[PDB]
Amino acid sequence: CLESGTSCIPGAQHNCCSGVCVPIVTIFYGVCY
Repeated sequence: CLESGTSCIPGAQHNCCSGVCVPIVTIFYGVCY
């Protein structure tokens, strides 16, 4: 899983450990919470 601070794509497969993807740039690019 993508750990806290690892980048994810909101709306896409955000395999974050918390599952939470925080949109940083926009809802198109973010980081795992």
